Amino acid sequence: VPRGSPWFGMDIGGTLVKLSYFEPIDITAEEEQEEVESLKSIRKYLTSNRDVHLELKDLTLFGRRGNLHFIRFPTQDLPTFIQMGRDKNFSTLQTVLCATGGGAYKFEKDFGNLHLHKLDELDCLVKGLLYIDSVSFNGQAECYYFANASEPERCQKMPFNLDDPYPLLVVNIGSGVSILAVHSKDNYKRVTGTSLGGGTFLGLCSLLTGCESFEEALEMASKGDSTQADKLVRDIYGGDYERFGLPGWAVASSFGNMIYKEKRESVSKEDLARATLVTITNNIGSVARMCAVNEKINRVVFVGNFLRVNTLSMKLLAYALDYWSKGQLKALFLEHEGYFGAVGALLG
Amino acid sequence: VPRGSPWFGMDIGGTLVKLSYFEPIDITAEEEQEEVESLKSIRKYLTSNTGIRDVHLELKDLTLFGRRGNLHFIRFPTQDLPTFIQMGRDKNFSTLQTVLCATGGGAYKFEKDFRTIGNLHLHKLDELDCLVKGLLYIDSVQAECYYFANASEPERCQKMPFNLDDPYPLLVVNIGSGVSILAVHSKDNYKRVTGTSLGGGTFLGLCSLLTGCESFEEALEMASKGDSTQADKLVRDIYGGDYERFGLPGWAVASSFGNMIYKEKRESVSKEDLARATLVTITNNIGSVARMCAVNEKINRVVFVGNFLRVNTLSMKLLAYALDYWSKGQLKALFLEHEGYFGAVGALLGLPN
Repeated sequence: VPRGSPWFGMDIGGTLVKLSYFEPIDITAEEEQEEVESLKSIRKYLTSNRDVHLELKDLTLFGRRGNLHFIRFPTQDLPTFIQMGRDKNFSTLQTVLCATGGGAYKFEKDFGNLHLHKLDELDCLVKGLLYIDSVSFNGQAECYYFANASEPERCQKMPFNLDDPYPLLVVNIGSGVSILAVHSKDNYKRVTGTSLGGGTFLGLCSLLTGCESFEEALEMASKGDSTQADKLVRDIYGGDYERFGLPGWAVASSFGNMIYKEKRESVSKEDLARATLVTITNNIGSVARMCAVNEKINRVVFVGNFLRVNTLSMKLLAYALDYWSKGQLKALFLEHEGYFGAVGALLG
Repeated sequence: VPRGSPWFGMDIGGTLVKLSYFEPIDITAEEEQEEVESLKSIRKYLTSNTGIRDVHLELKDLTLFGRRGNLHFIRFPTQDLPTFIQMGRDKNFSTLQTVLCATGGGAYKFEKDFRTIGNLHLHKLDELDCLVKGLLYIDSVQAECYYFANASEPERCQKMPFNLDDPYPLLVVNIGSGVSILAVHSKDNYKRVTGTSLGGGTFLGLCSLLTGCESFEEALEMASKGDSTQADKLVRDIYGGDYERFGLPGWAVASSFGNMIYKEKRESVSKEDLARATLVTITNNIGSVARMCAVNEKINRVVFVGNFLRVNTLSMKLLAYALDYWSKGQLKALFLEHEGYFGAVGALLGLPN
């Protein structure tokens, strides 16, 4: 049972803070009632620029019934959150501030007197992810996948039952990629990873197209055709590679056609961006598949800041895993992605 | 045993032809003695503009199909291929009387071109099948196989002979524009287990877009002079040192080209640095795929071949480093001296019998 109150957990990023807080519903003390009213006021102010729809209602946490809320706000407003806490007499924002995230340390610097208790991102991620999945999404599906993944322009989002997720392979895609094998609530480890993640995508896009943000890079990619920069098996064999059954549409060499000056001249920014995304997603799908095989795990879930913009990346990842596993593995995703670190921090 | 004589095999590429031919040592017939003198004249003509390098590749006094002889290796422009065919015919080679069993991406265009000036059936052989047959034969007959000692330090690692007498099982990583990984269990039992599209063509393609270079040789030259850490984001850039919790050295790459998301970094990064980053990204990834395939296939002998390894020792050393890293010192990357001629040798072994 957490000492002070109210109960919340935060994931301080370089730009945004992800905060999860618990709203108790069985209240008998006037002081707790206004504590709940203060939290609502705080939420409304901080979010004054979907998350509301992620609210988990009437769940039992630490023996008490309540609603779990999720909000995100600029790290620029974190000092305000802290002061609101002290002004509204929150004992949890008194002692020391617990939190995860990369902007955590940076923040404690800019910030008066305050002692930060830094928690590990991957540890918080795992704990929170497992917890949310255990309490379900208000009885509905917290986990989903894309049926007919082999057809990205036609696949459909469908729920997936992850009752007993164990064992589980968690592929975390941020600037880079960490892959965790989760055997139980307390048994898991980072089995491997790849340096070809979201940072490589944006990094290469910025140099090849001049884009200025992750949002812009993805937008270009959605409009491009990767097969204009990539050399396909068909470009080599004039169709499928019969001998080893490689289909003609399979990518033979990423950016392979960019070795010809002429091809480089006509290739569009949007094409290079989509080719960059396809190279990254197909490679991640391969690493995940081989790791799943080696770990003997058949449930692969993808999380990370890289999946927070468009569903395009998720669909290409589904397409990739389906391809490398010859349809045996399905790429899984979670509705509360982005808030697991926060939830993990709250549990701790 | 092959039907015709003399025995040779060719790998026909877009611009050059790789040819391997057998020079028998125990001759009793005058006609064969003449075939041997004819081969030497043909070699001299075709190689008169790598020439000295190929000559040094000659394998002396080995045994092929029961006979003692020398295996020769030459390369010559595909433009002179018709002359080679005519020379053989004029010199009475029976191996060129009706069918030619060759491999190589340019084999078909040759069938098209030559069809208009001669009667010779082309029987196309698969590159990968030739690669494996040749590789297994050359390894069977100094040190043909080598690795780099102290591979964890590319700047000081040293090329050392590696005895590969027990070839099976064997994981063959073929790196061309793309990557094919073959698991070889015995002389006639192997299969393509997987691959990656991030190969040689990816390095050249990206390099040409990022640095403006016009060739593989230039791209690799730029890469040799650059520092990838100027473009890549290391684990230290994020944690200000090592990532204790999960034991990730501060020098490990966290995100390839990950520092290029900042204008400040893009302003100061050099073309040489971007080229090296491109090479590092590709070699580290291939090392990872290979190691995972090795573990899953339960094979601890990983050989790297392919045209991507012909213009530089830098790529070989980087792959050795990558495989050493991913296997935490348990696997050593292997290479072969006759690398570029396996396809041609495989074709020779595939002569009609």
